[PDB]
Amino acid sequence: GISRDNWHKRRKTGGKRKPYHKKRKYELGRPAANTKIGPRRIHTVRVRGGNKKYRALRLDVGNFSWGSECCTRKTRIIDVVYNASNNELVRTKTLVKNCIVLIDSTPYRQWYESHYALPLGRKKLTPEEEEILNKKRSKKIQKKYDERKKNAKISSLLEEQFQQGKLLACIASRPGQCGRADGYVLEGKELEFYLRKIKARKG
Amino acid sequence: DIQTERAYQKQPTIFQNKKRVKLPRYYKNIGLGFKTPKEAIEGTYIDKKCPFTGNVSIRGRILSGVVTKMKMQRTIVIRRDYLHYIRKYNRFEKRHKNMSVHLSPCFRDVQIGDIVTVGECRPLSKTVRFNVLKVTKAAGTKK
Amino acid sequence: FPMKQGVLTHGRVRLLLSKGHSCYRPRRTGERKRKSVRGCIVDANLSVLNLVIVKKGEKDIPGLTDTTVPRRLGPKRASRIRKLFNLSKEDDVRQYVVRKPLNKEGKKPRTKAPKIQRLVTPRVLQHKRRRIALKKQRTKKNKEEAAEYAKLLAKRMKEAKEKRQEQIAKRRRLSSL
Amino acid sequence: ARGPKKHLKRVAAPKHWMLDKLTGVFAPRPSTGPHKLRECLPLIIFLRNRLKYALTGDEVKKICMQRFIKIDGKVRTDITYPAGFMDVISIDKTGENFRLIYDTKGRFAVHRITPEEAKYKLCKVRKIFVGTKGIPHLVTHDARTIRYPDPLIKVNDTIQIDLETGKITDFIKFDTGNLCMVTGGANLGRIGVITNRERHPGSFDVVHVKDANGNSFATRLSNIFVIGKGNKPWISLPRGKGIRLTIAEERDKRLAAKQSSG
RNA sequence: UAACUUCGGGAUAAGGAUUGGCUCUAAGGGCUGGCAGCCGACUUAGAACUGGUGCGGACCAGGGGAAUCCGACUGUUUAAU
RNA sequence: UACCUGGUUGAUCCUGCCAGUAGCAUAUGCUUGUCUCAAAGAUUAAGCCAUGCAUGUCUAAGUACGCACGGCCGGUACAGUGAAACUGCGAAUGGCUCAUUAAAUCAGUUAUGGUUCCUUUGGUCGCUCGUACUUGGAUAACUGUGGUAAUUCUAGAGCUAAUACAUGCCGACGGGCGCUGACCCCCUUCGCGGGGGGGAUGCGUGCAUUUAUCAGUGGUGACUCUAGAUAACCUCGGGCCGAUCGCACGCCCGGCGGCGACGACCCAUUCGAACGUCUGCCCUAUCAACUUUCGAUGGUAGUCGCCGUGCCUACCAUGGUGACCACGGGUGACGGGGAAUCAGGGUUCGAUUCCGGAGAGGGAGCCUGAGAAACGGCUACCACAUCCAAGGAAGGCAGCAGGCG
Ligand SMILES: [Mg+2]
Ligand SMILES: [Mg+2]
Ligand SMILES: [Mg+2]
Ligand SMILES: [Mg+2]
Ligand SMILES: [Mg+2]
Ligand SMILES: [Mg+2]
Ligand SMILES: [Mg+2]
Ligand SMILES: [Mg+2]
Ligand SMILES: [Mg+2]
Ligand SMILES: [Mg+2]
Ligand SMILES: [Mg+2]
Ligand SMILES: [Mg+2]
Ligand SMILES: [Mg+2]
Ligand SMILES: [Mg+2]
Ligand SMILES: [Mg+2]
Ligand SMILES: [Mg+2]
Ligand SMILES: [Mg+2]
Ligand SMILES: [Mg+2]
Ligand SMILES: [Mg+2]
Ligand SMILES: [Mg+2]
Ligand SMILES: [Mg+2]
Repeated sequence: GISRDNWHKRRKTGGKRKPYHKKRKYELGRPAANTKIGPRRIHTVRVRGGNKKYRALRLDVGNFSWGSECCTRKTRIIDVVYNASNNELVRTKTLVKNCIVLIDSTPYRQWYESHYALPLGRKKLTPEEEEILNKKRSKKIQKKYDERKKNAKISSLLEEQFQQGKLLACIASRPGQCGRADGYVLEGKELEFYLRKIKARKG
Repeated sequence: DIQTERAYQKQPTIFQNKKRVKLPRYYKNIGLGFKTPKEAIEGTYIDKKCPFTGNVSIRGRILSGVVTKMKMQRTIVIRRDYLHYIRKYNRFEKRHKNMSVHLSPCFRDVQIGDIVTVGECRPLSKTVRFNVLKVTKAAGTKK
Repeated sequence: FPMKQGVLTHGRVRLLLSKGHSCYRPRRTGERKRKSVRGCIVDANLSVLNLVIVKKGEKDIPGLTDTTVPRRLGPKRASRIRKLFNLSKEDDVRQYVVRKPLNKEGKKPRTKAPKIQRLVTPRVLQHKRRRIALKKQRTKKNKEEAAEYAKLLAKRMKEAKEKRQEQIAKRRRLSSL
Repeated sequence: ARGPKKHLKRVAAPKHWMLDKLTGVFAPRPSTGPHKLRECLPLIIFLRNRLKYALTGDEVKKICMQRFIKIDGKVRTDITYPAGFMDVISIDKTGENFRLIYDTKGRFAVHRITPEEAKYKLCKVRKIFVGTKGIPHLVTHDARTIRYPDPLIKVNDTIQIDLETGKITDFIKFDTGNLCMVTGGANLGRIGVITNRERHPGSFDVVHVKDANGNSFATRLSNIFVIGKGNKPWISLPRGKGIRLTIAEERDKRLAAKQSSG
């Protein structure tokens, strides 16, 4: 069927190479996974050596890491906004390695609230939220959260994404072979690089 | 300047997003008594296939050649010259092989006709299996 | 050509059957073979119709319901014997196992009983004890070697300590002199 | 081909087995084990061709399947089990012990040893390796894995293992001066004291070594197997003491022994 | 894309494929103060979907090839055979 | 043993070839007492095949309620042989042939710090903090009813097993270690404040997988190596943590016991395999330019693959090879270790028993499996060909013999 072989194409000089053996089993390819966004569906493929690979066909959740604070939470994927390889792969919503996607802010917003005790985003304050931000707190731990206030300032670019309700992430795992949609949250210079690319693309 | 491609360009190891109130860069010595060029350390380029800054390891044979063409981008072609002995006539016979070599952009001043030292590596592309490890200017050609 | 469920057509068709399919018995492992099969719906072009009675009528039929044939074999797994006779967890099943009668010409009448399987026996408990016993030995061995290495490692780390102190002290001596 | 091979022609067998030509077409292919195919010695060859306890392939099968043969302290019922350097063959019923040691030529010589010498063996380490929880490991030349070794054991050292417990008793550090035995190459079977260690980064290091007669010979480091401090072996050496006598004086002692024997 | 050739031709040689609708994508420029803002005009290429395979849907719009005879060719000629 | 002789002329000395001369294969003719070795349908047809055989397999140790044999001691299941069938493994080795194949194969040399690896050997296998004195329902073998002209074709009914297929806990297990932390206590301070302790509850708490961050046990010439810490994840087409078997048979006050068999995740090992590095091949110029939006040479990001890589996709750049013979063609071309002839050089041969490649009439596509693009496995199409009730079924000798050509 599909072959990943070097004997079927031209030599360095440009001369045609005539094969000496037919297609081999170990020189095989398989159809692309083309992982979409939707309810979870993985098929397993038995591969060489008897091992397993996981074809993620539809995949909706995946855990992403906030590097600046080392907070890795499981998050739901919203949309695919940018892909460096092909503009056709963002018109369709397919997840491949190193494609810029949208993930919701809620798991990270909860962590920041319970770890710094500041409101981020949040342009009424519901009873569960107001109490964690104003709970009866002894002094011995008050200074603990007070010295944690010094580095509680996050990047400006991340702030308006938090009040919008969704972040920009980059997938690092290979979902068509691992079966996962893992990645990290964009920030810093890498964030402004992909923001102007998304902006100028719209025009 | 550096970000001239569609995807963000960065070294995979350096985490550039530490919270603060110059980018540190990854580099290594490749061994075998080869000195890492200075502009690979204070430079700002990136390269997957640079021996001193990418994830390629030097193994196998260490060869040498003379530069012939520099028209491809971050890869050149050198020419190896040697003699081939033929037993019937007891004479030699000049033969040549020219080969594709990945030139890292740290070796920034390279012209046609100088001697470069190339070390075998992982197959980088269809016809490239070697990186440049050092460059020696030809006779004269200093001015 | 046999009829098989699911074809849902009128005549004969060729299908690529495999292991687990009806009307095919593979020879090698993973072998598949095309065979002709007849459709699921019944028509006039066939020889036999296999019919099974799922509910009896009001009057006895001669060839079927008059004669009665028993099950040839009795239960063999320990749990199924309990289910047949509705036994508890404590009374033994070796007493209640159904025993086959053997009677043929020229031989002495005897009776035969199947070996019962999945039965709790003094043998299996001894095996269970042995499995746990090796767990004792394996965890004991790990602690001893860790502790034995730990103090030996200190001694080898100790000699490296003074070896560093003795060279700097003489280098203090060399700098002093 | 389409899978792993399972036969071995006689004329393609290793030369030191000393197999002949006209007995058969096939040679006993060593079973997979701790020693490489070309540097091992199958149990079939040792009992039928060397000791001559048997005559045919079936006779030795009866010998080893009565659990008479114990290799390195364990009973082996494989007629083609590969036994290699320094392995201790122990046939308890006849009261006899062996240790596979190269003689002055390229061959494994039969070497009867005392029962006290048969309780241990020496082995070269190949790897130093840290386990899952900081647990040190080392790998010997015959594929033994043993945990928590002495931290002073390095990659080219040799250790003395007690075959009953498989634990280290003492070790010899690889350094100049120590006695050596060459396990491979053109010089294998020779014995001498290590003289120099010349290292090539990337290539194979060479070891210069001279025997008791002052002859000097080199070899690659992968063929060096230290067998003692200074010039005292930790094992009993075979006849010839690992001194290779050239062809000139080999006949000189061959006939002079003959005219001494008559 | 051939024979042949006065090397200019033969030539639209001969012989094949595609062509709708809809929704998109990319490239191609000005003015003002390697950037930013404000303006645009038509084209080309590619992709997905989709119709009873239907698309230069009417109109417009070269049948072709192999040879022989004569006149080189363009041009002119018996208004009414 | 570094070798010559006849033949152009009326005669001579040359050039020069023709013919003699000696081996070595292939065939053929005539002849043929003994004995030891010994090649043998390669050359033309990798043309076509009747018939028979060439791959099966049980130990004390997976599943015996086939009186098929068989002991008596019964009734506490199974004495013990044991056909059959389920299960496991093997069938990817060997054997045959040389059609394809000209930097391809192959050879010597090196790399995998860029990967898979059944089996063997050695390690790991209460590290995990959460009906077990043993859980479930099917199915062969068997009994019985059948179909077809026909096959190693199978249907419906009745039973019954597992080391087949599934489900699944107790113990170690009593706690530690990280986060929270209600609270409490102590010291200093007028006091806020500052410092030091103990601390309920609750969450996590093994290895393997995937991602991100931090620090820098052991090793390398050189790691983005091995190990460590943190935050999470962990596929229902779920990953391991034993619901298996045999010999003996004892010790305590029902509980403990030895030696094995089998099976399992991972790491090493072995046998390898697969991609690469460098150098090396016959004739031909009446083959001088070749390759490229139908990948040609590179870049970036990915997809696929066991991994590296235009392997493939998208966007880019215009590259790459050649008179030092590229590209194209031919080969009566499988390569090599080798064979014949030989002064010193060489010339010719290598289908042929050892190593490596390829292929099973020609192509193509797959299943199972650690390993196959397998053909004494399957599915198509082409050619050829077999039985037939005319509805259908079956096929692959370049295996051993044997037959036609
Ligand atoms: Mg010569
Ligand atoms: Mg073979
Ligand atoms: Mg014409
Ligand atoms: Mg004419
Ligand atoms: Mg005219
Ligand atoms: Mg007119
Ligand atoms: Mg004349
Ligand atoms: Mg005459
Ligand atoms: Mg002649
Ligand atoms: Mg006679
Ligand atoms: Mg006779
Ligand atoms: Mg031929
Ligand atoms: Mg033939
Ligand atoms: Mg040909
Ligand atoms: Mg050929
Ligand atoms: Mg050959
Ligand atoms: Mg094949
Ligand atoms: Mg044939
Ligand atoms: Mg095939
Ligand atoms: Mg056959
Ligand atoms: Mg075969």
